[PDB]
Amino acid sequence: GMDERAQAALDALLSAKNLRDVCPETVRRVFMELLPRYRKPKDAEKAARTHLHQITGAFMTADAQKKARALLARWNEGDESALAAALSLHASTRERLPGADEWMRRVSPFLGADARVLDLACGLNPILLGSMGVTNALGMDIHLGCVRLVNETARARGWHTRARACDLLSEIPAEEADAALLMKLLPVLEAQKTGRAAELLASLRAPRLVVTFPTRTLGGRGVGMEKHYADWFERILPDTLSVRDRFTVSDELVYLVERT
Amino acid sequence: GMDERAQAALDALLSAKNLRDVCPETVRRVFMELLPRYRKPKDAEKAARTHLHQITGAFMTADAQKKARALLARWNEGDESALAAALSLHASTRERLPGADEWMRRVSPFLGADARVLDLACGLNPILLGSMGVTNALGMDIHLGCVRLVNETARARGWHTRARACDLLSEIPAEEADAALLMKLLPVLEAQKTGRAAELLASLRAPRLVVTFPTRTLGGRGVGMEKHYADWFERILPDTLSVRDRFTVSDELVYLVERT
Ligand SMILES: Nc1ncnc2c1ncn2[C@@H]1O[C@H](CSCC[C@H](N)C(=O)O)[C@@H](O)[C@H]1O
Ligand SMILES: Nc1ncnc2c1ncn2[C@@H]1O[C@H](CSCC[C@H](N)C(=O)O)[C@@H](O)[C@H]1O
Repeated sequence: GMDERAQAALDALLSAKNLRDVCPETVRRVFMELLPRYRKPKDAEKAARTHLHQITGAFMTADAQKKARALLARWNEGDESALAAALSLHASTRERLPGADEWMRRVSPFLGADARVLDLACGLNPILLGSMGVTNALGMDIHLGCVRLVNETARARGWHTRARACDLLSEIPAEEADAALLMKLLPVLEAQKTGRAAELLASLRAPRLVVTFPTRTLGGRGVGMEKHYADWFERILPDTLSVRDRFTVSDELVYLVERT
Repeated sequence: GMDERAQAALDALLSAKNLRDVCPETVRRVFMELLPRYRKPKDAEKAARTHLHQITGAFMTADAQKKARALLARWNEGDESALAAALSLHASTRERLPGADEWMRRVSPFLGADARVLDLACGLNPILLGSMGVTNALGMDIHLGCVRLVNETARARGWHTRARACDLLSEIPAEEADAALLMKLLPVLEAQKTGRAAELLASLRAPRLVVTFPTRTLGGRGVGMEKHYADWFERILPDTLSVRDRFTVSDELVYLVERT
């Protein structure tokens, strides 16, 4: 069985306001992976909180989610167009908003007309996509707040797009699709389990993949993250896959990848 | 002069709740660096918001700051010891809490007894330090919320420690000290201006430096960030400085650096 003081620490994690919208099985998995590394379960709890913030919490806060909820409601009015204002509330979509036009111009012909699109670790990106005519996507994420907002917005707009819970460390999505998006995802997945990026890429049942990385440059060249991600990606990419194209849009390094 | 629509976009940034505690000169500098790269000043505004979130906002939210305020008040009662609970509210200090004992055991003999310590881009770290007997530090940061909390806590505890506003892209701190801490700082500084890390290290007026990097590992080895930071650091380190020691504590790669 489980130690009682360990369960109290896990309980503090599971009842935390900040984690209320993370998949509980993910919270538990992270904590149990860390629990054998600290003598004090309260130290495992702090370590799990940090881990969970790094992999999902930092992109969107708890009350910015209710704020995003109310903004997207004003967008379906068709007056406000605070659609930009809502998508600005998740760190990964706000990063993409200023280059979104360039991004769709350069990526959408790869996806194909009316493609069935899987958006893996989707955050709020399926709302951005859907606004730009890509309305047949299936998002998935461990952040049930993201999932909920996507489904609500899609049903209100008449999109076929939907989202569902998914922890990519314990599930390789089995859906069929024309394309899958792995945007700003592989580094944080590989941080959670060595080899997991290559295992995911080799097993997805979509012939075209869009894989992207953040270039954490902000006017200076930084420590060279873009080249480091590129080298790593080219080294782990399964031999069954081939890069069709590479380019950088608004501090996002984008790869168009084809199944050979 | 400045374009009026550009100033309206800057004004939206300067009046934003999320930025209310960032140094205004820093907000303006970031926006003016980006303003010549977008045709629409509202796109420069979104880009500046993203930049500013990456360099300072993501570590601590706006209301977690009032929460930290109320927790630290209960700690000076000497009953609650929610000191751990407050320091858990800034991402960089919560990362360090579980290894803090190991961290002080391994770093403090380098600082020296009753050292005068500069804490550059200090976040809430001077409160963590001060609790552990390092009570003569001068923190500095662009986050005036951090600065305010540090000064309030220090005066209530009787510490000599203080903090002040400082933008490390436009100022090389001129203070004299026994040691300076550059913790989880050089990558984000170098992302803002190429060469700025080496210029800062070569000009600080302290004979001992503690320089640290996040190892963004979470159970998997990720893309190899630790080795990448190590290689970069060894390449940019000014020849007037020498690494005395290196070790990793709680996903922080730590260098003890001596002026030769
Ligand atoms: N193990 C995991 N399984 C599923 N999603 C995960 C995950 N680890 C992190 N995530 C999700 O990965 C996302 C990283 S931010 C990238 C979001 C989106 N692809 C975009 O580019 O806009 C977060 O939404 C987080 O919830
Ligand atoms: N140009 C700049 N000048 C001063 N501080 C900066 C800065 N860019 C980012 N920062 C600060 O750098 C910090 C990075 S988080 C690291 C905080 C602290 N050293 C610790 O390890 O706990 C944030 O507090 C942010 O406010």
